[PDB]
Amino acid sequence: TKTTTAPETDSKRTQLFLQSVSIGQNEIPREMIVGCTYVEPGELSGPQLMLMIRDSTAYVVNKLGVKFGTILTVSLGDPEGHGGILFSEEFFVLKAPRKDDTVLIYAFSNPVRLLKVPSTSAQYFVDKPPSAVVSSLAPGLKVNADSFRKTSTYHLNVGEKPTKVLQEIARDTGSMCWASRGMINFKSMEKMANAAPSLTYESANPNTSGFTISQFNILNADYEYQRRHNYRMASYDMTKGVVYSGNQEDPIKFTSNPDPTALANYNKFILPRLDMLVEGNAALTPGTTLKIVVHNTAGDGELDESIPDKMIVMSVTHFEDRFRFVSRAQLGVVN
Amino acid sequence: EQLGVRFGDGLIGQIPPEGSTITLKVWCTNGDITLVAGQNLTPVDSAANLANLISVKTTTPITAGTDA
Amino acid sequence: TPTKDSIRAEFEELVEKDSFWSKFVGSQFVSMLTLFITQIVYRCFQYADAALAEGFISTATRRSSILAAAETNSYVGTKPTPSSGMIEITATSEDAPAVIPKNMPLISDDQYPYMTMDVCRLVDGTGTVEVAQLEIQEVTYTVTAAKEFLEVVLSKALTAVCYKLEVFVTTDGKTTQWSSSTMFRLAGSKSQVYVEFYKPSEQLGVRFGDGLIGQIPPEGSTITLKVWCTNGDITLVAGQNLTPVDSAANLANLISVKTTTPITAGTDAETTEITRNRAQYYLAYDDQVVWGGDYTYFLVRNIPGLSWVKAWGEGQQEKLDGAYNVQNINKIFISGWHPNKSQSELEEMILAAFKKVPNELNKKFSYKEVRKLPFKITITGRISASLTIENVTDELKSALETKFGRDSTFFDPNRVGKYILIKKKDVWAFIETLGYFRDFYLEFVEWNESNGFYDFVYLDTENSTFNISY
Amino acid sequence: HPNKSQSELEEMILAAFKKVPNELNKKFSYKEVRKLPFKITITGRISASLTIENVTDELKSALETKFGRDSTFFDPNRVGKYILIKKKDVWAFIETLGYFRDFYLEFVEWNESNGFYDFVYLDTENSTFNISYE
Amino acid sequence: MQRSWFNHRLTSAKQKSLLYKSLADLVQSMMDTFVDPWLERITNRKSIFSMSKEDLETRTNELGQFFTIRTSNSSSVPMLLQQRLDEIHFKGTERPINQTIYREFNGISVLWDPIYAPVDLERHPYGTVLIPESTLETTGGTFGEMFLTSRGMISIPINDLITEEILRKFNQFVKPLLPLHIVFDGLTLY
Amino acid sequence: QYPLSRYDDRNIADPILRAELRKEVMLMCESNDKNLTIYYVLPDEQYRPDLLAYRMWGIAELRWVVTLAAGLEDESQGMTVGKKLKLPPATWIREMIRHFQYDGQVIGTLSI
Repeated sequence: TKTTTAPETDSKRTQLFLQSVSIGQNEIPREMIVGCTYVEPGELSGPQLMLMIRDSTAYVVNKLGVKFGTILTVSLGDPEGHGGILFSEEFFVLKAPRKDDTVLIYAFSNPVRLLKVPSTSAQYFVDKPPSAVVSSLAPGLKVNADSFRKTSTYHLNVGEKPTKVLQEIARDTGSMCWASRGMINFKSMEKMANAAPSLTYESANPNTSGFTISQFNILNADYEYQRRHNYRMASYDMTKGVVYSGNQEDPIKFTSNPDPTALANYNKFILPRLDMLVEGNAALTPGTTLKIVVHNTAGDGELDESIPDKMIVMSVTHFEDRFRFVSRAQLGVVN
Repeated sequence: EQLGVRFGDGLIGQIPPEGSTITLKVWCTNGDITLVAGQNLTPVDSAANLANLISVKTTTPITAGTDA
Repeated sequence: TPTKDSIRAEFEELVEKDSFWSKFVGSQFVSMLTLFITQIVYRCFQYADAALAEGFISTATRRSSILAAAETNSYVGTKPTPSSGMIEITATSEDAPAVIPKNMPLISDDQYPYMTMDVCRLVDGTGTVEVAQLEIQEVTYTVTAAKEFLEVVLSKALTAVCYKLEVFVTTDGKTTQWSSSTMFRLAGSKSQVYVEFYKPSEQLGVRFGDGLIGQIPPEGSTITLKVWCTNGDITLVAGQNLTPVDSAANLANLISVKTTTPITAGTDAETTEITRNRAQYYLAYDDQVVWGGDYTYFLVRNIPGLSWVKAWGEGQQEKLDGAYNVQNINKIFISGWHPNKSQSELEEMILAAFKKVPNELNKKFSYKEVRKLPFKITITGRISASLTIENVTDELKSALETKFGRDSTFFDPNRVGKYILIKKKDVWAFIETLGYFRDFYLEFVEWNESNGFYDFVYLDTENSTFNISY
Repeated sequence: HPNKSQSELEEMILAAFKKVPNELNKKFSYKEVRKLPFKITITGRISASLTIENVTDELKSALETKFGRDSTFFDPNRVGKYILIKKKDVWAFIETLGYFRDFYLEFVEWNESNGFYDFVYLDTENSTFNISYE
Repeated sequence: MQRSWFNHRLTSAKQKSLLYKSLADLVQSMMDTFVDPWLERITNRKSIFSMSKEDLETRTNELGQFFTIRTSNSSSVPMLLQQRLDEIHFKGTERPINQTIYREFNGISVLWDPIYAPVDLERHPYGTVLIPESTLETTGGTFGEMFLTSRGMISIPINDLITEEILRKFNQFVKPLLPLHIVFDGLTLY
Repeated sequence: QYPLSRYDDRNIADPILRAELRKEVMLMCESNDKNLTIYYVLPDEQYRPDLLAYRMWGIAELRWVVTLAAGLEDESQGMTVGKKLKLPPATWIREMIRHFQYDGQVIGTLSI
């Protein structure tokens, strides 16, 4: 049995991003952790974590026994900084080498780790709505969905991860997936283009009422990502013949599912445009829409028109060292 | 090309009172589409009946569309 | 009962009465302050009214308030019961099959659990045995010190799927069961008892007694809680394969196939409104059954799916049928209706249920068969002609059938034990509430007055004739 | 009009129409209303908790407010429409009130009215109510 | 709230300005007029003897769905509620009957009398000779042994005072408290 | 958008479900742990729990804890000058608000 206990009163200290780390009901002293890297991706690759812990006395691996299968209780938040959010999650340890009186811990989120396990036996869902499939595959997450229309058939073979079927569902429905902070998310691509922004990020403006960007990267390679999606889909249906979908002046490519709705959404994605580095905002999660204003720092203060007004967040990386808390994001536009 | 609704003044109308929600309900239709015959129509949203039922086009085609 | 207008008028009067505000400042500074203050005051008044309304149990609008009020008047709702059925095929495939196993765990095609209630036959060609949805799982709690009540609370998920709960206490190598009690009514200083309760959050707990009115669980002892878990309402039609789990050694040896009756007797927990009514009546019920409605309350709680029940004593029967009779003394008469069970089966169930009734002494129970009266109506009306006649007729027929039918819930609007009769005004109101008819008239045919004890008057929709025009 | 005679109403309507320019080759004419009141008789039980006299007084006041000569039933909104009282309305309104466990309405002097110039309304005072304890 | 709370929470400089102090008093007066009574009603529902009359009506309506009560019969409504809720525990005994009769009828003291019937049934039919307890020892009927019947009949003293009204009040109000296996037959007056 | 501070008990939207958090906080404020601080009500803090909250923790949104620990229902009634209060650190209450805000389960709930 597992008992839910109250937090202890001996933890009087407040930190920047990483608040406390515990193994069961025992606490690793926080001053011993010198690194932290938390990554929230924009697809079903799950949140990741990496901790660098200074261990000169041989205590973390020797006496605590940290190896494959150790469950960490990590409290992450920022109740005083730019974004006052606070949450708790559980992580599953994959490996932890020890070098130079230091230990590097590689961890994966437990609810997604359970989704990244190869299947011992095959499961087939015949003529089931997508909601039942999602609930049966991942019965531990809350479902946030708005783009489920029809019913279809899905197959999960032996040795395949359950994440493959979820990604196939996303492709067939035309939505964006990411599992973070106890939820699994399906959000349509057509409705994302018409969403109002929530935050404002400005550059070269010191009288701004929003936040500030310190470094940013402009990507002009839009063909690099559109090259793979420039095809005309075709497939065989036993009662209709050959079914086409897409443009008329592109090369042909064959798939297997002869479903017009699934064929229509086969070529939808998000095109990355910009990478930026800010001063540690913990409210930045994938799916967020921001307003970006960039001024030039020489010549005559001309605005840069090559950066669109509204952008969507795709990937977020938070990083804390022993002195500073930083965030990095990748922004994109719906095709 | 935008369509709007204008509520009245205090004297010649009732101003929508503060703290109220106005709902606009629109019936959307494409202008001039024709589907001939024998084509299949599949339920959506209420999709639980798709496995249960079969719906196909027959008898009169749809040809009464009109544009602006 | 203030409105925005009253607030604004009162504020204007207050401002005009003031010596400084009325004289020194005028007509520009004041106007917007008036609107701001009136809006804020109206919002505050609305919030206070909502809180006051939610204060009491009868007027509550959220489930949590009702649950708290129910916890005050100690009340635990009925728990979901497993669906049951029959498996008649267990023919083996190879040799040396399980001759007579019992309580074998099963999974059926949906990752849902089943188990067999009784031992099977030796299965010469085939063997038949009944299954339910029950699954077993336990949780344990050690005692570090005597806390004088030692309440133990289960998790939300475990309480969601819960059918029974058994308590075992182990001290120095001997384990025993502890019986439940209604509060602490007659036990003290050595009894092994406990009280169940429901938290405002959906959690079920067990509370051990005090030193004087119970025995504290001694230090250095382990308490085990055994939960019988079932999902509420599922049905398996027929022919599906049930594969053993854990005892999976028999899967290659044995073939179990779902046959004959489906698993179809599932039941879910109460809704909010039924809890609201039953928690209110539990105050008068206590645990004694002296009054008339107590028997019906007890029967309805014990038996699921029951529609209505009426109980009458010797005086009512002596006024009704026979002037005087010695046998009538200390006799209780019961009448009821079950949609899915015959009258003989209900007779079998009710008497067996009454075996465990409280306050049972010098009492004899009898059952009287119900009599049915069909009832009928005729309607003449006019539609606005925007809707077709046939659709209106079909919709009205279906609505009348579900509202006033034999299997309708009108006779017991809430599951509290009561008998409610059909009156003429009810039909007149119900048909109007739909709003199909601009003007309509009703005529009643083959209608009889009910005794209130064993007369049953449903409505027959098929025979009734509807005259519709315009 | 609730509080003025028919001839005064004729004068006001004619003057109001006269002020605005008139149509070509059309003349107005006025028809005086005809009053056809109806009455009801109620028999029912009200349980021992309530008092008979209070129930009768509240019933009379509510019925007069709902169906009456000065009632607003005929145009609940001041858009110009004539709405006629029907039998189902009385049953429904009496049912919505929670006094009676059972009642059996009867209509006396009921008439069928054209929507044009016939007035049908309820006279509460003359109506008789029979209320007895359960 | 109190007479000068919202005014007193101003800075010492702002309290000496006329308009600010007047505005604070106006806001406090408005809130006291429209909001405060409902909050005071909310906080005063803990004890039965401290609630206002509307909440007492609400509680009596809650209690009235299962019993037949009229609050004007007894002298005090809190006494009615508290005593009915207390005697719910004494279901089936003589205490609820006796105390309800004393409470709701201005102080009439009553005692319950059971009825006895002859054991000889083939010569005396069951319902032809019924004798109350007070007249049991002083009678000459049934010429034999007796037993207890599930019947009872009330006895009332004349000085402590009409029969018809007492009856009606009993059938409407107090009979619902009786068990369903007990039969009540008329009144006794001495 | 207008968010709420992480120290506000209003983070739980139902006034009845906040009873668990309030009960836990009040039960702690009457215990005798080693991490408790002793604070007397100064003569100028009779009607102002915000001043006490600012002087003790440095956060002004924790005035509901001060109101709760004194045994009052509104802020309009004055506290008794010279009443001894014991107050826990801010991190504990903050995680306690988060606990009932998210987990909500009661401390000691047995799970499988």
